[PDB]
Amino acid sequence: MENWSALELLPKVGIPTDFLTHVKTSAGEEMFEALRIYYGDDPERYNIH
Amino acid sequence: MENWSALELLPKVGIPTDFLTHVKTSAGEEMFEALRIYYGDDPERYNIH
Amino acid sequence: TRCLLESVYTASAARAALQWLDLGPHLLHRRLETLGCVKTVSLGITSLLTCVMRGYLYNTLKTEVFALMIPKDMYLTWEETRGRLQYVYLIIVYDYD
Amino acid sequence: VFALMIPKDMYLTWEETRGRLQYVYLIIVYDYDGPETRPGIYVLTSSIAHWQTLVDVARGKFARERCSFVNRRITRPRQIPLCTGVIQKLGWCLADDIHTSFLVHKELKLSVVRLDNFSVELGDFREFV
Amino acid sequence: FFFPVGLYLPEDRGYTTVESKVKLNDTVRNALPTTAYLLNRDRAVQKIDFVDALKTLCHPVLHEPAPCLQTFTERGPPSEPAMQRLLECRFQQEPMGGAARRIPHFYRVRREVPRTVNEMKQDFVVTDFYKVGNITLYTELHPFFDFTHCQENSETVALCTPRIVIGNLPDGLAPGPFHELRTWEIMEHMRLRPPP
Amino acid sequence: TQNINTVDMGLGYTSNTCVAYVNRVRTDMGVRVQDLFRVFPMNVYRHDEVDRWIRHAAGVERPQLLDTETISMLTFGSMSERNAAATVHGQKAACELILTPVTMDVNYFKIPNNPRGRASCMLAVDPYDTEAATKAIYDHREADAQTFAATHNPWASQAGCLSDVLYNTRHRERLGYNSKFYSPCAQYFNTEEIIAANKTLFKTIDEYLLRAKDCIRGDTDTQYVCVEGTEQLIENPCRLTQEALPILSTTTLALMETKLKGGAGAFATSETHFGNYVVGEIIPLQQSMLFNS
Amino acid sequence: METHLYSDLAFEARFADDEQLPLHLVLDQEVLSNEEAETLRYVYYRNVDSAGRSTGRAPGGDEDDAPASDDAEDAVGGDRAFDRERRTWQRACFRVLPRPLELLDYLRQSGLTVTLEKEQRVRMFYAVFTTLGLRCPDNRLSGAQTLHLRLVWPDGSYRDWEFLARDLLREEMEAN
Amino acid sequence: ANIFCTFDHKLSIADVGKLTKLVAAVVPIPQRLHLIKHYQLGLHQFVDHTRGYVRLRGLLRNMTLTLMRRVEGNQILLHVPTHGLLYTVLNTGPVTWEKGDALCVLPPLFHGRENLLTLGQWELVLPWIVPMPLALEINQRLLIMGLFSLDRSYEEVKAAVQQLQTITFRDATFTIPDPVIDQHLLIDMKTACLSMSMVANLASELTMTYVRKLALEDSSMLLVKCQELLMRLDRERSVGEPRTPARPQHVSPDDEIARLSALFVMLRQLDDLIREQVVFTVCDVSPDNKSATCIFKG
Amino acid sequence: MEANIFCTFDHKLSIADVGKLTKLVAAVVPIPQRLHLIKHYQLGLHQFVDHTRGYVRLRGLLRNMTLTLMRRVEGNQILLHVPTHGLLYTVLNTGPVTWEKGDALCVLPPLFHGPLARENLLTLGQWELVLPWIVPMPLALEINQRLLIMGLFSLDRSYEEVKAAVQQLQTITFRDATFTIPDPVIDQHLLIDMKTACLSMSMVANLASELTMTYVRKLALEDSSMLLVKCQELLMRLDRERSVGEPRTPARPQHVSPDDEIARLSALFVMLRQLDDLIREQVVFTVCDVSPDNKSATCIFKG
Amino acid sequence: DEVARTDEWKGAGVSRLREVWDVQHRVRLRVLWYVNSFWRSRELSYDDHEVELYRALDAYRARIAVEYVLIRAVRDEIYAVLRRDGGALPQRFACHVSRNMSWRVVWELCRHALALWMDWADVRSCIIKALTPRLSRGAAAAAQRARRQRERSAPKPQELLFGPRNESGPPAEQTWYADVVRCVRAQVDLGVEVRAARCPRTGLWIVRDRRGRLRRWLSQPEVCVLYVTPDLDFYWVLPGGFAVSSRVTLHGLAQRALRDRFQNFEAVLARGMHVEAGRQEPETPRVSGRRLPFD
Repeated sequence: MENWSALELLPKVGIPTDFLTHVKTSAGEEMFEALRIYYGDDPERYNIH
Repeated sequence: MENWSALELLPKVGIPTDFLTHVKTSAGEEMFEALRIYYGDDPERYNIH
Repeated sequence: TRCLLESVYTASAARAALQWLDLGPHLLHRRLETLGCVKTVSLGITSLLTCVMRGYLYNTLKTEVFALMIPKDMYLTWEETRGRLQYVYLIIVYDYD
Repeated sequence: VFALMIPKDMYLTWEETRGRLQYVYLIIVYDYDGPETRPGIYVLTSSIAHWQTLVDVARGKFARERCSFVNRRITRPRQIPLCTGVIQKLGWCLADDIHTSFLVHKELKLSVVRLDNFSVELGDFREFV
Repeated sequence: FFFPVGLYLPEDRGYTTVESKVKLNDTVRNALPTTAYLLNRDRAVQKIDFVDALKTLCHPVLHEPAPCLQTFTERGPPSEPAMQRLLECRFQQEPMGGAARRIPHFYRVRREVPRTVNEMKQDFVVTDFYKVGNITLYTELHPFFDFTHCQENSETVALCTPRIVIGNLPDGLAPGPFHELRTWEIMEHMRLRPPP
Repeated sequence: TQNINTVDMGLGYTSNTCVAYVNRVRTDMGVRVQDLFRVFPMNVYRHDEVDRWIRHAAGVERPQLLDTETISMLTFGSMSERNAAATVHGQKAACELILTPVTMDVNYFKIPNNPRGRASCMLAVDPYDTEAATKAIYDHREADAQTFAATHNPWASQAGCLSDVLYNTRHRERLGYNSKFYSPCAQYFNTEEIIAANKTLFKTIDEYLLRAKDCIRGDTDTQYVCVEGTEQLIENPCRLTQEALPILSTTTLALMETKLKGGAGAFATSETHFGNYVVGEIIPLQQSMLFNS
Repeated sequence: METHLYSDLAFEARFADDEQLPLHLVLDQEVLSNEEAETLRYVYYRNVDSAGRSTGRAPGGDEDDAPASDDAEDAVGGDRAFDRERRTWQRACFRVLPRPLELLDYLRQSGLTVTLEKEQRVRMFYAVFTTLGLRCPDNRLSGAQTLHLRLVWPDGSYRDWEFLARDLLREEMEAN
Repeated sequence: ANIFCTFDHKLSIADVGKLTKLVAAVVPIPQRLHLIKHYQLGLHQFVDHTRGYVRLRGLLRNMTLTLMRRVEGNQILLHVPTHGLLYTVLNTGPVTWEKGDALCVLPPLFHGRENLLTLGQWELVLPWIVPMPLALEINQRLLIMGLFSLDRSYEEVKAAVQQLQTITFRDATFTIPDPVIDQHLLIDMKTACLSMSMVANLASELTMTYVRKLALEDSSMLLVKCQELLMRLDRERSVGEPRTPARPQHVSPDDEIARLSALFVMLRQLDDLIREQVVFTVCDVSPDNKSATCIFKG
Repeated sequence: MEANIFCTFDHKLSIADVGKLTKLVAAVVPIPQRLHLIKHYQLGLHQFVDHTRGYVRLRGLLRNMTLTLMRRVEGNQILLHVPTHGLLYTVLNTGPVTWEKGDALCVLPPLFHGPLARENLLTLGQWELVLPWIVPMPLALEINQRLLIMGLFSLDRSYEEVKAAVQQLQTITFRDATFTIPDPVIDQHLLIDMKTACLSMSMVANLASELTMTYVRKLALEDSSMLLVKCQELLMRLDRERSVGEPRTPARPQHVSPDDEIARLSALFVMLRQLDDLIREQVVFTVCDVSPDNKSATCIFKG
Repeated sequence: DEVARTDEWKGAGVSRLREVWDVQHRVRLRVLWYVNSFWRSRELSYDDHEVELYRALDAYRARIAVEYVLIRAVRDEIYAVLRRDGGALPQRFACHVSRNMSWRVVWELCRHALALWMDWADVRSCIIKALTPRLSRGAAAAAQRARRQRERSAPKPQELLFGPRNESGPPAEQTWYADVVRCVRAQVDLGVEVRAARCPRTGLWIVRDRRGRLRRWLSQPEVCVLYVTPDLDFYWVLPGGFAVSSRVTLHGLAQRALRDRFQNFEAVLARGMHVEAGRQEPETPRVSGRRLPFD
C-alpha cells in the first residue's frame, strides 16, 4: 500500500492544480485510483521508523 | 523473506568464518533464522526489476 | 480435489469440452493428442499460449527454468529408491464396469 | 489520602484470593423473617468494579432475604416493603494495604480492620431487589 | 530427586553383602520394609511412613477411574493380529430358574470357550510381566480397578470393574510369597508370631 | 530512559557458562507429602459421613469452591496453603507420590531415570516426527529405549494411567484444580509439551536457554508457581534430560548408621541385606558439597 | 421438596381448566441408575383412559385410527400424525438430590412435619422428586385410568413405564 | 471550555443591567459549539402549546449545561464546567438550598415574569435547580394527577387533585399547575400515562406464564413465593366475576413475541420519568442564600 | 495510580505490523488487569473469544475488563493510556456503526456485519487483535433487550417454531446498517437475568393500583387514535384469548387516596428501575465532535 | 397479618408413604401424600367397575403386542415367499462357494436359525430400529424430495452447459440394521448397525463394520443374518450369500398404535442449548455428587 507519510515529508514541486469540478466532489465520486483524506493534523508522518 | 539477490549482487567484506560444527550441520540443525541453500549455479540473481 | 477444480472450471467452454469428451463412443485416448508444456500467457477474450514440444522450459534470457506441474492424485511411482535419470510417461487405463 | 477503620464484625469478603486492586462497598440488607425487620450492615471488599456483576453475586449470596422480602409483601398486604438491600461504593485500595489492628479508647479494646492508604470515591445509594 | 518406599525384593534370589557389618534381630518388621529413611537439609535423619501419605492417598481422585476408562475407550481395541485373542470374551446374564438342570446342557455341546484376560495375566512370572511379550499390559491401567475388552451385541466394548480385595491384584504385581509375608506381619502385630 | 541494542558478532556460540560453586539449599530436602485436597479443592466423597470421617482421619479441612472465570481474570491464583508459624528448614519441598507395584525393579532407582517408568527424552526421536514421538513415549508394544522392557511401572507409563490422569496438566484442567501449586511431576507427565519440544538440536538448546525453565516463588513456605516477573527463572537440567536423580535413601536405620559411620565416599555405594537395601546418591551432594561451604 | 409445593400450587391454579390433580413421587436407585439420575433432562407424563385413549387426542377418534400404508412417501401420516402424537405428552418439574440420604430424615430436616402409621426408615443413594398430574374430568376418577411416566436424557433416549389408578389410589381414595 | 454567545438584536442598557444579574445562572445549550447566536440560549426554543413538562424534561436530558461569566458590551461568555471541580451557582428555584443537598434540573413550572429579558418574541427562560426530594415529589404528583384526569366529574376526585396540587417544602409553599387544560391532556403526558398503564396490564398477564417457564428449569423458593403472590392477585381480581380466569397454555409464537416486545418498548418510554438527573452538590451556601458553591457531578 | 501501561510484543514485528499499529493509534483496547507491564497476549478479546460458548459470557467478561487508549508504538513497545473521568479525549471508531454528535457510547462484543469479510487487524502467528465495538446507547439497549426477549421466548419451545422468530429477532437495523447478534445461548447469566425480570414483573403486577390499571380502558372508551388502536389490539387479543367477555366499562372509584397512590407509584418506580437495569449498559463516552468521514470523534470519558 | 400457604404446607406435613409398582412389575416408586394439598377440598368420586378394568387390561395387552405382531408378520412373510419360489433362492451377497459342500446340513442349520430367531426376537430387533426414523417428521418430505429427484428427466445440453451444478444422487453406501443369530452356542444379537455397499464387478451386496472392516459372518456356516433396509426391504441370509428377499409390510397395525408406542422424542430449549439450530453443543449440564454444587 502507498505510504503517504513519505509524500508528506519529502520535498514537493509547486503546481497550479486544475480540477474541473470541486476537489471533494472528484474524490467522492471516485475519480482517483488511490486516495487518502484526513482532517486536522495527523501525527502519522512524525514517527519515522 | 530476505532479499537474497541483493546479498549476492552487492559487494561484501571478506572474513574468516568460525563455525564450531560443520557449516551444513549448523544449517541443518537450524542454528540461524532465514537460511537459504542452493546447489550449482542458480541464475535468479540476474533478473533485476 | 474433483469438487475444487470443478468449481474452478465453471465456464461454457470447459463444460463444452467435457460434454464433447463424454458424448462419443470412442475411448478417451483416441480423442487426445499431446502437444507439450506451456510457458507464457497473454490474457484476453482469446488468449495466446506458447508451448515447447522439444526442449527445456525457460524464459527469454534463460534466467529462469520452469518445472512441469502434475496434480498430486495423478502422480505415480513404482520404485523405492529412484534412479539418477528418470523418464516420465502418461498412462490412461480403462476399468470395464 | 486517608485511612479507613472497620470493626471485625462489619467486615466481609467473598473472594478469598484478593486481587491487587480492591474496591470497597457499603451494604445494608433487610431481613423480614421476624415480626420487626433486622437490617444487617456490612462493609465489603472485592475486585469487582462493575456494579451489575457485583449486584448479581450479591443476589446469589442473599437469596434468603429476597424470599423474605416477597414473604413480607404477601404476609402484610397493607404495608409496602422498601427493598431487599442497597449498595453504595466508596473507595479503592490495594491488597497489601489491608491490615488487622486493635484499638483502645475509653479503656475498651476493639479489634479493627484498617485500609492504610484509602482513596475516597463515593458513589450512589443504589437499591437492589 | 526420586526414591522408593515399600518395595519387596525377590526372596527366591535374596542375598546380602553386608553380613559382616550389620545384624538384624529376627522379626517380620525387619523382614518386610514399610519405612524409608532420608537425610534432612542438615545431615539429620528423617523418616517417612505410609501414614504420612494419607493427605495424598485418601483423596477421591485416586479412587475415581472415570478418566482412565474414557481414555481406554476413546482409543479403540488393538489392531495387531496377535492381540485379537484378548477381545473374544462375551458375558451373558440368564435366569437362575432351571440352572441346575440346564448345567448338563451346557457341556452337551463340545465347544471350548475363550480364556478371559484376567486369567491370562496370572501365568507371567514376576520378571517377564514387564516385558514386551506381556500382551495384557494395555489393560493394566489402575491398581484398584480391572479393565478389559469384550464382545457385546456383536460389537467390541470396554468394561471397567473395581477390584474389591487386594488379593485380586495380578500375581506379577503382587505374588503369593508377598501375601504370605504380609500375613506373617499381621500375625506378628497380633502377637501370634508363634501361632497356636 | 535509555534503550540498548545488542548485535551478536559470532557465527557460533561465543559465550559459555558453568555452575562453579553452590552454597545453600533453599528447600528443606524433606519428606513431607503433597496435599491433594489443596490442589483439588472441589472433590468430595459422595456419602457425607464418610467424607467427614476421611477428612478427620487425615489432616485436611472442608472443601472449597474454585473461583469463577471473571474473578480468575481479575485476580491471581489462590495461595490456599498458609505459611507456617516457624520456618527452620526453609521452603518445603513437597513430595509427590506415584503408586507402583511392590515387584518393581529396585535397580531402576539406582541410576538417573524417568520416574514415569519409560524413557521420554525427545533428543532420541527425530525432530518434528510426531507419530514417532508418540509411539516412543506411549506405545507399550514398542520396547522402552532406556531399558528395552515395556515399562517398569504399568500404572504410570501409559496413556490413561492413574498417575497420568493425576499429574498430566490436561487431565488436571479437565478435573478442575488450583494451578497456583507447583508440581515436580508435571515435567514428566506433560505429554503435549514434551511432544512439542521435539525440535532440532540448536532449536532445543535455545529453548532450554530461553523458555524451558522453572519458576517458583522464593518467599513462601510452600512452592507456588511464580509470577513471570520480579523473579528470575531457575535452570532445570532435568527438564532437558527428562530424568530424575537418585537421592541417598535407606530401608533400615542400621544401614543409615553404617553410612554415617563410614568415611568419605560411603554415601555413593549401594548395598543390599536380603530384604533391606540402600540406594546411593548419584553425586556427592549430601556428603560433601553442601557442607564444604 | 420445593418442587412438590410449587407443583401443588400450580395444579391448584390450573385445576379449573385442566381438571388434573397433583401426584407427588419420589424416585431412587430402584427406577434409575446414578448416571441416569445425574444426567436427567426432562420428565414427561401422559394420561390414558379406560378405553386406551390418550387425553390429548380428539374424543371421537382421529385419522390415526386408520391402518398404516407402507408408502415411504406417506411415512405414517407423517407431519400431522407426529404433531398429534407429541401433543399428548405433558412436561413436569423435577429436582435431583445426587447424594445418599434418608428420606424421612431429609423431610424433617426441611420444614415438614412427618407422622406416619409406621416410621420405618428408607435409605436411598439418590432421589428425584417430581409431580405428575392425574386427570379427573367428571370430578370422578375411574380405577381403570392409566398413567405413563417418561424420563428423557440429553442424547434423546427415553424410558417409559405405565401405572393404573387402582395401584396408585386404592386405600388413599377409600380413606377420603 | 469557553462558549461565546452573540446578540444580533439591539440591546439597551436596561437589558444589559437585567442580564448582568444572572451572572452565575445555569444556561442550557442545545449543543456544544464555539460561537452561538442568542436564539439558542435557554428553553425558549422548545416551548409550544401542544407540549409540556414531559417533553421539556426529555429535551433537558440531552442538552449541555453551561454557567455564565460577566458580559462584554454585546457578547455573553459561557463556561462548560468539568466534573469534580467546584463552582458558584445562582439559586433560580422556588426553594432555599442547604449544605449537602443534591440538586436536580427541571423545566420551570411558573415564573415570578418579573425580570424576563425579552427581545422581539424571544425571551430567556432558565430551568429550575431544586433539591432531589422536591423534584421527585412534584414529578410523581404530576404523573398521578395525569391519571386522575379522565374521570374528574366526581367531587372526591376533585378534592384529591386539589390536595395533590399544593406542595410544601421546608417553609415554602406553592401550587403546581394542573396538567389537564379544557378537560384534555397533552399528548406527551397522555403517552406517559398510557405507557405506565400498559406496562402494568401486560405484566399482570405475562408473569404467570414466565413463572411456569422458569420453574420448569429450577424450582427455588422464590418462584414458589411469586406463584403464591400471583395466585392471590388473580383470586382478588376475579372476585367480581364468575368461574375462572382460565389462562391457556398453547400460545402462538407471534402473540408472545409481540407481547414481550410491547412490554419492553413501553418500559423504554418511562426511563426518562423514573430517574432524576442529579448534577450538583452544594458545599457552602451564602447567608443571603440566593447563591451557593457546588461541586459539578455532570 | 498507574496512568500509562507498557505492553511488550513477544513476537518480532515487521514493517507492515508497525504500520498497522501506528494506524491504530487512539483506539480503545480492553485489558484484564490494570498492571504496569503486560504481554501482548493479554491485549484485546482474543484471549476470551470462544464460539459454542455464547454472547452473554463474552459480554460479561468485557464488562469486567478495563479500558485503555493506544499510543506511541515505539519499536516493539506500545504505550496504553488509562483515561480519567471527566477529561476530554480523542477516540477512533473501528466498527461499522455510524456515530453522531451528542450521543452516549457503550462497549460491547462485536456483532456480525453484513459483508462477511471482517478482515484481520494484526495477526502474530496464531494470535490476533480483536477490538470491541464502541456503540451508541440506543443500539446497545436494543441488543440487550432483544437478547433478553429471545431468551424468554425460546424456553420450553421446539426448534421448529423458534426458527423463524429467532431469525427475525437476531437482525438489527440501525442508521441504515444491518447487524446480526452472532451466538445466543441459554446460559446461567441469562437465566438469572430472566429470574430477576420475572420477580420484578410479579412485584409490578402486585403493586399496581386500580386506577393505573384501568387508565387504558377509560381512554379506549373515551378517545380514538392510531396509538390507542395499536394498544387496544394487544389488549383485545389477550382478553379474547382469556374469555368471550366483551369490553367491560370501569366503575366509579371506590377509595380515592392521594397518599396511597403516591406511595404505590414510588414502589412501582423502584421496581421499574430494577427492571431497566437489566438492559441499560454503562455509558463510557459522551461525544461532542465528529469527523465528517466518521473515523474519529472527540469524547468525554465517563468511568 | 395473614399466614402464607408455605407455612401451613410445612406445618401440616405429610402422613402417607406407599410403594407402587408398574403394571408389569418392573419398577417400584414411592408416593407422598400431603395433608394440606388442595386435593382434599375437592368433591371427588371414585369407582372401579370390573368391566372397565377388563377393557383397560385388554387395551394394555393390545399396546404390548405391537412389536411382536410385526415380528410375526416378518416371519410369516418369510415362510410365504419361501413357499412361493419353491425353496430356490439366489445369491445376493458376495461370497465364494464350493460345489463339494454338503448343502443339506446348512439348510438344516437355517431351519434351526429361523426357530431360534423367532424365539429370541425382541423390541430392540432390527425391524423396530429400522422403522423408527420413518416416524420422524422430516421423513415424509425427504421421501417426496427423493422420489422427485429420482425420476426427473435427463438434462438437456443447455442446463449442462449453463447455470447450476448437476443434482447429486444418493450416496453409494447405505446404513442398515441387522439381527445376527448363531446356532452352535445359542446367541442372538439384535439391532446391530451395519454399512452396506454394492460391489462394482458384480452387483452383489457387501456389508462392513461401521469402522470399515468387512463383516465375516457369511463365511461362518453356523450363523444366519437378517438385514433390514431403511426402505423396509428385508433379506434373510444364510451362509454363502443366498438370501430370501421381501418387504416388511406393516399395514396390519393402526397408525396410532405404532406412532404412540415408538415415535421418536424431540427436545425443547433448555439450559445450555444454543438458540440457533444445529450448533455444536457445549458440555452437558450435569448435576453430580462428586463435587460441591455451584450456586
